[PDB]
Amino acid sequence: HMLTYGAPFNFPRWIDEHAHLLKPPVGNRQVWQDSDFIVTVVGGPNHRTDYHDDPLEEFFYQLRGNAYLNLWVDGRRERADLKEGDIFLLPPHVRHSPQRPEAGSACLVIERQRPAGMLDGFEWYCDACGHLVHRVEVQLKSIVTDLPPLFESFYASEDKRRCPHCGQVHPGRA
Amino acid sequence: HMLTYGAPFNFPRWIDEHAHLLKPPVGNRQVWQDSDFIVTVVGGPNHRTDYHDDPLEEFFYQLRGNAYLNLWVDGRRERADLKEGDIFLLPPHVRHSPQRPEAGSACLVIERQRPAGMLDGFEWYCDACGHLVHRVEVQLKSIVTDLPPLFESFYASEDKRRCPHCGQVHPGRA
Ligand SMILES: N=C(C(=O)O)/C(=C\C=C/O)C(=O)O
Ligand SMILES: N=C(C(=O)O)/C(=C\C=C/O)C(=O)O
Ligand SMILES: [Fe+2]
Ligand SMILES: [Fe+2]
Ligand SMILES: [Fe+2]
Ligand SMILES: [Fe+2]
Repeated sequence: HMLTYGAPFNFPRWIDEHAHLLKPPVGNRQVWQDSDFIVTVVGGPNHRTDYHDDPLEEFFYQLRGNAYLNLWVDGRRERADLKEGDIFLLPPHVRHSPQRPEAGSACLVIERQRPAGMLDGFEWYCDACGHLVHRVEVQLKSIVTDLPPLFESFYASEDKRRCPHCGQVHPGRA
Repeated sequence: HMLTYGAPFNFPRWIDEHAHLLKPPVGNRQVWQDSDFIVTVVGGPNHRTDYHDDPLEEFFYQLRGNAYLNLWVDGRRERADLKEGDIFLLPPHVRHSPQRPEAGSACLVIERQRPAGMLDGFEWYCDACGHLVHRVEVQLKSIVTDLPPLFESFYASEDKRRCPHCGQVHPGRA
């Protein structure tokens, strides 16, 4: 019986201290390692084109600045704003694409470790017809070791970007 | 695919609005119902004598005011302060007794639904010899429907309060 994750510590100060990691190139920072609760602060600017299909819930608390989530709810493209001060609970499998335009912003995001055999999805959809263009499923163990080469190989492949329904080649990075 | 838990909403304002529930007699308020993430704000004043043995992690973010956790770490009685602004990740099964002396305080506490057969513990220890006095295990489904009658029946029973090791009868409520 030990405090495997250390003592309590001041959160605004920790965010301040890691501001240089809460901006490009990265923009993520996991707070504690090897815990069941995956607790992360997400900065900005970042925009992305992928949608996440998380088989478990995600919790958001927009501490500083504003962000928004592009979503598919009920087959329609829908946007949930994370204004500063907002909290939000995302149910499993709602496809979501976080957009974080502001520098200096910071969002508490809490998730759980996925059990073996429970897989995450990353999807791109066609700007033109809305059809699914590409999905990869991954056994997520480390958000920053598993995810870059996924996105990267979608961007690298016109065939992965080619819409099966209208032939439009998804743009890729932006 | 729907936002089963609604849209994002301003958290400081929600805390303000429910301040009358974040004070005795209760002092708890779960944010969303029937979710895997059990997300709750805990107010004050509250003191309590029981220790919780949670088979899963708990996450704390002391948003307003100050609190502390009485703990058993490594067999010794240890205190972790939750100063305002502190966050903290508690590993499974560390016994903890939250003390919340300040009125107006507010602590984000996040836990997961326990699977069937994974049981919570509530323990009292002897002021005089430190030995365990009483433990109840419960299949926790609702923090406010399962817990009061537990504590209440410990307070009601001198035999449950009687230390098996030194005979001292635990004081009960305070
Ligand atoms: N919602 C997520 C996620 O990846 O699951 C996130 C980015 C990474 C860290 O949580 C974000 O930008 O909000
Ligand atoms: N740590 C808990 C818990 O019961 O598990 C809590 C009280 C109730 C709601 O979380 C608290 O006062 O901090
Ligand atoms: Fe996600
Ligand atoms: Fe298309
Ligand atoms: Fe607890
Ligand atoms: Fe005793």
